Amino acid sequence: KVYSWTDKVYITIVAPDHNFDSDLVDEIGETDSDPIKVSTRGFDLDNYKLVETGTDTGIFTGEVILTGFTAHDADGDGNTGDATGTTSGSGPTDGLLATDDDDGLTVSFEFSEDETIVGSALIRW
Amino acid sequence: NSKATDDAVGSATTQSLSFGELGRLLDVTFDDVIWSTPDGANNTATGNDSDTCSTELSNAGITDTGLGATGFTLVETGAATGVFVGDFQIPSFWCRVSDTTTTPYTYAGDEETTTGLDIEVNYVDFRDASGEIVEVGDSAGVRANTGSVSLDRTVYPVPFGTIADSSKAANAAPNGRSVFPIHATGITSTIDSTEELPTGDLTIHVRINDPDFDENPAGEDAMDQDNALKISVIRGSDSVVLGYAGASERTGKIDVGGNNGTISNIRSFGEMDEIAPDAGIFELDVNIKFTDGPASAQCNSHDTLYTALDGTTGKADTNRFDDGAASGQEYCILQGDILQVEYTDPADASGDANTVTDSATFDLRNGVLQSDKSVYIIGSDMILTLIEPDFDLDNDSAETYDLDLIEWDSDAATTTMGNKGVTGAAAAFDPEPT
Amino acid sequence: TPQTILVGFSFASIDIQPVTDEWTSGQEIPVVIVDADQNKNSRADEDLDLNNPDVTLIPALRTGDPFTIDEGGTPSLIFTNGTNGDDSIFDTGAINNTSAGQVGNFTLNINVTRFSSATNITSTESIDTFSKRLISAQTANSSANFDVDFAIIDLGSATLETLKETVVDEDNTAVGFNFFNYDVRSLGADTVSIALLNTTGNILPWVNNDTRNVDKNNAILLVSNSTNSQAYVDLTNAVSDAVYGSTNTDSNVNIGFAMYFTGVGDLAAKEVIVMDFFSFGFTDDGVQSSERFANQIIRIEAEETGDNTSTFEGSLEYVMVNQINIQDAGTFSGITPIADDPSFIVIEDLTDEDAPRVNYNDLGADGVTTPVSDQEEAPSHSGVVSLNADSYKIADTVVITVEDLDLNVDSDLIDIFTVVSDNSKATDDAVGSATTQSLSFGELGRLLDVTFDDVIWSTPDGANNTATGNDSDTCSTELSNAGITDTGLGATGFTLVETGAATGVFVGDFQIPSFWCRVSDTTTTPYTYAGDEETTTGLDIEVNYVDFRDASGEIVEVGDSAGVRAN
Repeated sequence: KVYSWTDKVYITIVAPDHNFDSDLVDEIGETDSDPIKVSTRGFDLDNYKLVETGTDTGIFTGEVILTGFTAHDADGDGNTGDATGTTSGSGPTDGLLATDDDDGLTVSFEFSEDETIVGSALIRW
Repeated sequence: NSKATDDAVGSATTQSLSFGELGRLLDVTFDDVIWSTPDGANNTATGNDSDTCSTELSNAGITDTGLGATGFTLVETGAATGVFVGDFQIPSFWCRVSDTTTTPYTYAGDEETTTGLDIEVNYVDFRDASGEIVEVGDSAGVRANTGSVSLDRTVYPVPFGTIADSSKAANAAPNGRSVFPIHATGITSTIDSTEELPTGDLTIHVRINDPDFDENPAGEDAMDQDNALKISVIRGSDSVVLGYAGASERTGKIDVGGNNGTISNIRSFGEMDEIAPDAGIFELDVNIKFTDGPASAQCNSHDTLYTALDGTTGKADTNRFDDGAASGQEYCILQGDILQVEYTDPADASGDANTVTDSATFDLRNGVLQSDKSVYIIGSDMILTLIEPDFDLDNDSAETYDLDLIEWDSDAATTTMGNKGVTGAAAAFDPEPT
Repeated sequence: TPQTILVGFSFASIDIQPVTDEWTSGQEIPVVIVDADQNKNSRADEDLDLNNPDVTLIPALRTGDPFTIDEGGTPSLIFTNGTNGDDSIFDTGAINNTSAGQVGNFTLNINVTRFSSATNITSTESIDTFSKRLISAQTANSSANFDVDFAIIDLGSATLETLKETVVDEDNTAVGFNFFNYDVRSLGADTVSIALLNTTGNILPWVNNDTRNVDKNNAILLVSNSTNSQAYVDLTNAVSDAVYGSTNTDSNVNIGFAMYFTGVGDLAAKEVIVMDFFSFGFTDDGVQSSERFANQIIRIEAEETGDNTSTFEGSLEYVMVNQINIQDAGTFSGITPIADDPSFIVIEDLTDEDAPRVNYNDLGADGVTTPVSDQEEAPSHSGVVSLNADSYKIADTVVITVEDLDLNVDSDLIDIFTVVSDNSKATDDAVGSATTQSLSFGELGRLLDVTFDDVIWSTPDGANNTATGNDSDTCSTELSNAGITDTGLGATGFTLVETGAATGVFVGDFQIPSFWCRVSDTTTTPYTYAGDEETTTGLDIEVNYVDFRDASGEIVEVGDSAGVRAN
């Protein structure tokens, strides 16, 4: 529920409705019709794919790493660049997100048009 | 390509009816899409990039571009068995058909990896048990395994160099250089090439466990994916990459923090070789020099000479690294530095890109002698045991180091007991091994 | 009743079956290959052959990075008819290890007007993934008027940089030899000549000395008018010197391979050219694995078991190099690279991921060219030397039993080890070879020594045996007066002889003399002996077998101890 910066979060989704094929590992968040929206309080990633853990399990799993922001000397040595602040990634495993030291994670999932289920998290020291 | 039954089992002649195509006998489908090789004038699509699907498949080395390419045909088991057996090998890359509503088929401009997709066959039965057309097929999935990377040891010793790796004048003491000479009495006013330990480039072996690359269950396999393995050294907020593995072996320099966008300028260690024909584990032997590390001001004690990694014979900094070290700082490895290996799995259990990491920490430990007993009869056998971790440079082999590191100190004489000692010394002990 | 013929491939399975649980040195073990694709005749025996283009696939084994024909990519090969001329290395050059004799310039004139299209005979080039064989596809013209003499082939983008990784400088390395193996039997030429070309420009088309002077020298002769198309010859030091004999940048100069032959006036549809480079040896102390290298490629000529049997049978031989033969080029040149029972060199106890693995491509039943491979470990053993008794009398006929399977270098011949008799060399009166290099672990040529009172037993010889001791009689004269003809190890004729063809245990013996001459000091060569002899009774007789490769595969000094009893 609570994360720090330069941390990785495992996102799990239990969506039996999207298990379209038993012999095919189904995916969500790939298209604009079925989007996955991960977001902080200032940064977000669009069209983030999520992958089923099993071929016929109905559970989708993926992780995103919070890269933080480069405008801080966390180590205290006197130079920036302690965290490679970069927002990128569209697959299920290569998501990179920038996050302030005081921020909040938000993951939103859509199962039908004009309907969205969301999840929340917070960022502290 | 002209006939609507292209890449389908059957005959070229085909008529369109209410039950499909007359000439269509058996089809194989990935993600409910017929697997066909790009051909004709409808395969000009290039997709998100400028490379055509057929050219992409040719570059990937996949000669199984379609059912016809594999030569898959149905053959009866016997003269009158009535059971037909056919087979083919699943390619790693396939070209998806954009639309099946036109002949010849219009193919997509980019290929996709078949892992995770469901492979389905469809045998068109002209006469069912009641004697009419019934569509029957079977379903299966193209499995894939998550990649994993492992390192031999949790910790590794700090590598050391020789006198020839420093531009400083000859001295009887290291003077802060990365030199490992004998105890002072073994040196005569100047440390030369005959009175120091050989180069201490530790050889780390990287191992991955990816069953996907084990295409041959009882044959040689090699990880041919380009730049799938990244070897790097990190010291806090700064990072340096040793090189890349998986692509063809090539000459290159050392990049710092991945700043060099062009990947062809990075050193390549070649393709990893499978340890055993039925193991699926690939091992690559790579040696790390004492200079292959992030720049720091603590290493200015040695005016380091950097061995060239490119084709030039110069000893300058730019010969080994993409950029010169900062003024007042030199590339090196300190105690506590973290050694990490990066491997990008082209297909995990979900059949996509995945990054796995393993980490090791550089460390230096004290040395302590030991003996089987305290008292010894003159002329007896002394089992001189040295226990010290940092001399284990390679875990796959047992190295040897000069006995001159130990010294004799007694009322009789003071000598290093080795070849650098006094006349007649080394003969007196008769080391076994030397 | 009609009957049909079905065309279908099969899945192969190459297996290596050792006669026991360990593949020790000097043990020929069968290699079994079951492949129905190569059984193309049900009424005869099909033997694999590199020289036969019909035999498409041959199993291969390689170690290190040998310089094959395709190290620089896909080569380009052409054929040419004409005369070499007087300013050519093929005619003037000869094998004499001389710079002028073996290194020069290559010139030619081309007269291809009578040929088809009046152009040089180009060809289609293909390379096998494991045997590395080059298959040349061209027009199968066999007319009587056809006459071709030359053949020039370029190794793609290969340069001196791609050659120096395998070819080493024999003058600078402590131990190093270069070998050239070629197979041109498919050409059917009466005489074969091969030369190495180096130039900073393109090889095709070729140039002449009278035309341009860009390169000071561009020809290095290797083979001159050999009557055998199959040959595994040791390259002379001149070739190694010429490889490093140019001051220009090695990456800026390309390499080319030249052919001159006669009696080849007919060319088949497919022709095969196989000629690689071999290299073995070590540098400086040679204890670490980084300085040990053995670059070679081995191809097995499997022979069909029966007329209609898909099982092809072969065998593999391997010799584990020791401290005695590491400095002799004959043991490296004595192996067979291309034969039904080939042999190869092993420099280190290759186990686990580095174990000797044989590779063989195959067309499976599905139709893919999947490879099948097998490997067998070739570890080392810790040599153990001991004496039959704890104590010995005068002339008790002591016998030395050495059990170490790595010294067996042939399962056919009886392996023996003589004793060195040469005062100049530092290994005088020691088992081994006259050649000896000084390293951190002692002497390279020192295999086994016998010591009384921890002093090596050697016969007085040379100019350092003039000492007379407390009396006026020299040690050699004193021994002669005493009637002791066993003045040293060499005098007794003590040599190591293997118990059997492949036992791996060596037995040697000698009689303990009553009087022996003590060596005053071992710090000089030849040894300086004491002026008086002393009776060996009561002294401890100790042997020392120098083990080049221990169980972990490195040098460990092991010996045994005994005393000369007296009553």
